[PDB]
Amino acid sequence: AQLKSQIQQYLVESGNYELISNELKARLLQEGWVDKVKDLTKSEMNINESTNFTQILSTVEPKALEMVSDSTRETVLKQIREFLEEIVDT
Amino acid sequence: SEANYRKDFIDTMTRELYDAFLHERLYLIYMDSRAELKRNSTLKKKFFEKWQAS
Amino acid sequence: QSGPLNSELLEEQKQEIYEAFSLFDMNNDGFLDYHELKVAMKALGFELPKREILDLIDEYDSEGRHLMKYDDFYIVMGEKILKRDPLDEIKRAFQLFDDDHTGKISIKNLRRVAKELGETLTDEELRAMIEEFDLDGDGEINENEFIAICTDS
Repeated sequence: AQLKSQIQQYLVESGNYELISNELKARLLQEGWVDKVKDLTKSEMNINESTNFTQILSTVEPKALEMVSDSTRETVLKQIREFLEEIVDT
Repeated sequence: SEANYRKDFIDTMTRELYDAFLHERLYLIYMDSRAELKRNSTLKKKFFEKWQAS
Repeated sequence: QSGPLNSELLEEQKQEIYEAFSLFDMNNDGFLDYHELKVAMKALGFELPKREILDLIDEYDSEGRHLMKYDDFYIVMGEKILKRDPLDEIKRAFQLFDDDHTGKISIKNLRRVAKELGETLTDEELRAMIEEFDLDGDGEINENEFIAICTDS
C-alpha cells in the first residue's frame, strides 16, 4: 500500500526510473513502435468525428499496446524485476 | 511461504511499474503525433482556402 | 506587446495559435507546463531546444509557477509565425496535398483534402480549381504550378 510509495519514490531518486524509461524508449523506437502509434493516431482521426485529446487516446491505447513485441516486454519486465529484487527487504 | 509472499508482491509490482512506464511513453508519442497532425491540417486548410478563392 | 502583433496576424493565424494551445491545455486553465509547451510549439511547426524553451518560461513566469500563460504564448508564437518562410510553407503544403507522392496534385488528392477539411464542393468545381491553374495542360498541378497559385497572394 504505502511501501509502494516508498519504492516508487526511491525509484526516481536513484535515477533508475530514467534508466528503465530510456531503455523502454530506445527499444520502442528500434522496433518501429513510434511510427505505429503515429499511424494508429492518424488513422483513428479520419475514422472519427472527434478531435478530443482524451477520447482518441482511449481508442488508440488498447491497439498500440498489443503491437509491443514480446522481446521488448520481456526485457523491460526483467529489468524492473531485478531492480525490485535488490530493494524489497531480504 | 514468506518467500512466496515476497515473490507475488514483486511480480505484481513489476507488472504495475511496466504498465505505467509504457503508458507514459505512449502518452508522450501521442502528444507529438497530435502536434504533427495539427500542423498538417493547418497547412492544408490555409492553402486549400487560398486556392479555392484564387 | 499586444496590438502591433494582432494587426499583422491574419485571423486564421490567430485561430491556429489559440487551437494549438487549447489542444494541450489539459487543465483548461490557460497555462501549460514544459512538455505541453514543447508540443504546442511543435503544433505550430517550431522545434526549440530545451535551453530556449526553459528560458522562455523563465522569461515570462510572472508567478514562479514554471508554467506559460496563454497570453504570453500568443505573443511569442505570434512573432515567430510572422517570421515564417512563406515558400517553405507552400512546399510542405504541397507534399501534404500530394499524399500518394506522384509529384502532382490530382483530382483524387484535392478531393481527399476537401473531404478532410469538411469542404462541400462539386466534382465540377474541384476540376475548375485545377483547370483554372494548370499551366502544363497535363490535367494536374505540379509544385511550380502550385507555388504559382500560392505566391500570387
